[PDB]
Amino acid sequence: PHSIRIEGDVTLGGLFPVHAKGPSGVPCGDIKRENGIHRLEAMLYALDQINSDPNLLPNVTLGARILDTCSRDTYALEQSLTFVQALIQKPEKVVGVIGASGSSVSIMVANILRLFQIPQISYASTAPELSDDRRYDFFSRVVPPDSFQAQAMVDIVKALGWNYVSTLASEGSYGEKGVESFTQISKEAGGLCIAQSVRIPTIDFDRIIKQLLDTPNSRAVVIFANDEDIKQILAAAKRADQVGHFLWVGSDSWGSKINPLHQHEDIAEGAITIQPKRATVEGFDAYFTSRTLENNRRNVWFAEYWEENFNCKKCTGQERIGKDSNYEQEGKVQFVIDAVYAMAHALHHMNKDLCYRGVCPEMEQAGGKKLLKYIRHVNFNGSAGTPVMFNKNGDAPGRYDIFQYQTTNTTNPGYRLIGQWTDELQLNIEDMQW
Amino acid sequence: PHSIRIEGDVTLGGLFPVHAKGPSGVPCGDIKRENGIHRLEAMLYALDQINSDPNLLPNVTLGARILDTCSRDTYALEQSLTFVQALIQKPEKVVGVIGASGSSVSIMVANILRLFQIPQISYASTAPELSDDRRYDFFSRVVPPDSFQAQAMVDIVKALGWNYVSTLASEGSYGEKGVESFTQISKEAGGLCIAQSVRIPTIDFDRIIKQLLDTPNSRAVVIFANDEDIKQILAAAKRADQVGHFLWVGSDSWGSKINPLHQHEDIAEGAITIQPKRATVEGFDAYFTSRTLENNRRNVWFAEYWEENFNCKKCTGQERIGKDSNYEQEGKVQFVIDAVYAMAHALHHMNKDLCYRGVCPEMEQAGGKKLLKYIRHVNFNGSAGTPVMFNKNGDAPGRYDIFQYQTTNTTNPGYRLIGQWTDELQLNIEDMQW
Repeated sequence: PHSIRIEGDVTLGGLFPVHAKGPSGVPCGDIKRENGIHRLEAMLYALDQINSDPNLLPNVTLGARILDTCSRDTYALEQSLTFVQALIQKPEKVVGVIGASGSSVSIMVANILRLFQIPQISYASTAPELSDDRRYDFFSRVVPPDSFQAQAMVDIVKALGWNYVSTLASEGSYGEKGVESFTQISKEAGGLCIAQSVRIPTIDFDRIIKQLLDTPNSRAVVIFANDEDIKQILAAAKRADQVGHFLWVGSDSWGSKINPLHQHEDIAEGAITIQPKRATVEGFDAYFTSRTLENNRRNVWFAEYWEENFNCKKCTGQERIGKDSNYEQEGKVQFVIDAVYAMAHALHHMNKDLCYRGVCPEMEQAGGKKLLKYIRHVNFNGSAGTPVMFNKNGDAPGRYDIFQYQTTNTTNPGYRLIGQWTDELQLNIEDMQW
Repeated sequence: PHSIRIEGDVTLGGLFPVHAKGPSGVPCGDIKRENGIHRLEAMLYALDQINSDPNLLPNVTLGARILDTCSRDTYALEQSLTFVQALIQKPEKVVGVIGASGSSVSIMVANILRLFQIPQISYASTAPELSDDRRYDFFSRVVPPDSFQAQAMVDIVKALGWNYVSTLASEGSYGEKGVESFTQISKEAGGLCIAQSVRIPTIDFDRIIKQLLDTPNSRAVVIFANDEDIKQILAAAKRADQVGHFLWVGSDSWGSKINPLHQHEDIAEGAITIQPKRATVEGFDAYFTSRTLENNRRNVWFAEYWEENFNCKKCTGQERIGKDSNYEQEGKVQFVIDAVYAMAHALHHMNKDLCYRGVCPEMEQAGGKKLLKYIRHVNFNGSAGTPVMFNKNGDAPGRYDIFQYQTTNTTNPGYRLIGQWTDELQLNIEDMQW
């Protein structure tokens, strides 16, 4: 068994990073809970609701064929061939694919499905590259791209009277190409000269702050760093005794997260962050925690996950998920589910239009060319009361929540909502405090 | 059974247009002998010789997995998935693919194999589009592209003092894009103004000559027409009483063929044609004719072919291929075989370099990235004593034989060798006669 297979009149493809990118030679690494098991389980949860929804796809049951990305393009590409296993001879009629976490993977997959006119909806890929609806015409993303985020950041930088900014992107996909967007959006706009562009892959981190203070005029540092990388730049900057000198503008990797802010409260004070308009799905919380080994067979990775989540093998007991006093939930679950809904709403819209009782031959063609024309024109309330739609390029419109960290008053300890970015920039300057 | 499968240590992919492009809805049409069965049988013949060759791949047997293109891109694309059937679980280790007749198909296939780093060698696709070694980096062609042919035609047009030419391309792939090359090669060069560009899909043909005589200054007509289309333009022009007015410059579709020249001897007189340096494989002629229904089981389409070649079902008798007094051989067989050799020579070169006794794990990786680097650096005598190689773009260098039809003397009735096009233009003007 190399996958999860739920049977249904129509089947939805799944690609999740269940396993981390293993070392050189070894294809799959350790299991990754929050990013692979959680997001995975979210789809299963989402499909459950759809299949139980009497108002949506009332006579057409949805199936699942979730597969392991293993955080590798080549791996997910060969893994995607099963979403085409029907085209050669119970046969699976894959109708669309819940696109992968990780753009470099997502592109690799958005290449076979493009050829088989299979439409795809990612939940995590934000690389501005994927917005080329010509190179990737069947791809669409339920998260917005980093370009929107960058324009938002340029908008905030522009509105505070900063024409000398600095960038600091974590070496990798998310970091580099996102900071590039900013660069280009800065070039195209007014030209808020970028002093330095530091690319970070704690001795080295102290050199980063040393290289940044090299341009002491560069007040503001635009950050596109991984979760710990922010924490390790801050600690480096506090060590550099640089409290309230730097003007942090953080990407969505930062957001309203207090974890990179522990002990780093003084230096981080007044940092600006853009978190996508997100909310936590209330129903799904009671679900994931419910899952035992005896009941949750569905998840063909759950015994593997169980041995890791609790660190065990002896492991006899199912009530164990109560042990999470060190480990909490996972964000971006709202998106996964929504992508699954974006598919289910499109299919249901395709049904009342072409069908008969249910799943007619007139639609059956596995022509996602018409379904793509439906996924794109899909505009409904999502799993958290946040609208779900796409532009002509297939990226979801970027609606954000600009936050700023404050410490002064006991009426202000934490992230304050400085403004929003629907597409026009909303930013309050009396509510701001550095 | 949907294919031919010969087992071997290493297996070579095959895609042939066994069946014509059926009507709207119906995927496969009738069988096509010369273009589907012949070319198909050539590969089988070619692989036989390689597998029997003690000097080439001496301990590594080559297998075959030939498949029906059915003259359709979508069809051949889904047909190509078997060349990847190994990547999910006797398993077949496909190493390369003998690329399809028909560029629009060839591109569609050069899209999955590109993704699976499977190298491919076409035998018939000449669309100048495929020379983009970036968009098609694993594709290579044992025939030259039409661009070479076009530059040759411009070279001949340039050397005869013609700055006013006309074009006439058959509506389709081969016709249009080839005539476009000429247009561009004319634009880039000296600018031999094109009067009209007639695209032909015998009342209509007489209108073609009517539209062509509209620019009576346009002495020369550059033709990229299908085999009968030339015959139907000539008959149209003779009816138009236009003997020795037009100056035909014919593409490789014309060549040294007397079939479009029956009764049309007077109008066609002096026409210039470019035939690729080709010769007929002596061994293979005695092979194809040998094939009976009882012996030749190998060919999973041969019973279907047999019922068509002789028009029968009653059909009891194997000695029947003697009935060919109306139907002869098939050209371009030299190319197919050569492509198969181009693969076998590359594999053998890859073996002595990486291997052990035979088919080592150190090469086994099905990484055609290194094999592509071998196919490209392959330079040997082909199946007809005509060198086989590739440029950095993967197209075989264009070596041609410029012919001209003559009728005057009984020492000259037929196509005379006016010159050659290795890359520098060779053209004799005393040997020419209109």
